[PDB]
Amino acid sequence: MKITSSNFATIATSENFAKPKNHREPIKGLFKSAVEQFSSARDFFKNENYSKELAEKFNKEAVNEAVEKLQKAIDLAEKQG
Amino acid sequence: MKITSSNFATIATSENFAKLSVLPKNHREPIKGLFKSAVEQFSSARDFFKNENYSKELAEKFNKEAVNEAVEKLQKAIDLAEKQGIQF
Amino acid sequence: KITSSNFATIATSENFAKLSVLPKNHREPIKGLFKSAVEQFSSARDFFKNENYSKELAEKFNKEAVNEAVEKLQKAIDLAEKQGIQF
Amino acid sequence: MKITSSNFATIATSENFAKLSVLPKNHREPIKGLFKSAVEQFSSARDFFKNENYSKELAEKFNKEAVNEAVEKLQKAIDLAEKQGIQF
Repeated sequence: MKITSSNFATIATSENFAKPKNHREPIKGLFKSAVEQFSSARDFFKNENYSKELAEKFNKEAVNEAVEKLQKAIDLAEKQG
Repeated sequence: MKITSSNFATIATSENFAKLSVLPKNHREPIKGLFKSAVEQFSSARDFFKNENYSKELAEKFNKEAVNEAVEKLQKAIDLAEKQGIQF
Repeated sequence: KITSSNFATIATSENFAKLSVLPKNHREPIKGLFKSAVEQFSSARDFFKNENYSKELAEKFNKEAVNEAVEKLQKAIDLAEKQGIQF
Repeated sequence: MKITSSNFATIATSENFAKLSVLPKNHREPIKGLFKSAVEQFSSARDFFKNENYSKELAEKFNKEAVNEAVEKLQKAIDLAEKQGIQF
């Protein structure tokens, strides 16, 4: 399953999150950390100390990190089923 | 509304969390913190039944006490958001 | 023998704490009576500070609430002593 | 004045409760009532330890949580009295 900024909110779901410890706990933390970073990225547009250009640049770059993380977490869960 | 263990999960959803994002800062941030803390405490409480170092009675006791605390926090989050006009 | 003069000497936190060793059927009733007597005594003079009560009525209420609190404390102490509490 | 569990018994005194009598009428009994309620809640907070029907662990949790609430009550009472000019 590919992961983009646009499908992130429909793959990084509560249903998918609930779906072995040495794979459980890292992948969980990864999935979650992607959730917290994605949400803080969206809040850059609320920061009135950021220019429009800086907030867009930071948003895209942080969102990518949460996307690449979720891509990695899904890929690892899929190698383990 | 009255939060209970039975209706917690129908209310502590990602979509109702996102409803919070329209609020101002001194409201949005504490309400979101309480909401998120409740959700995460409720979820760790589910994990107790998978802890094989817990007896059946200790896991059930722990799960009830943690869910009760999580329910408290969600009730406060909902009450504070509704005072600000949020409709869940 | 409880009187209005010795009430404050006897109705102490220390004496109230002794009641915690009472068995349950006696404990909450005697604790409740002791505490109620203390609240009633302590608040007896409050009508003096209420501008809507004459001072003469305030003094009457003071003495009558005090008298009732003294009887209440006497009952609580007597019942506790019957269960072996030493004051 | 900042109330804590460690200084509660030092501030919640009969001499400080006595200062409340010079309070104006609409503030006096409300603030005295909060003050007395805090003192009662603090003072009885350890009652569950003497109660054979409560686990010692539950009694300790109830002790701390009753104390924390009593501290907040007293703090409110002191703050409201100070706003009316009471010097403790």
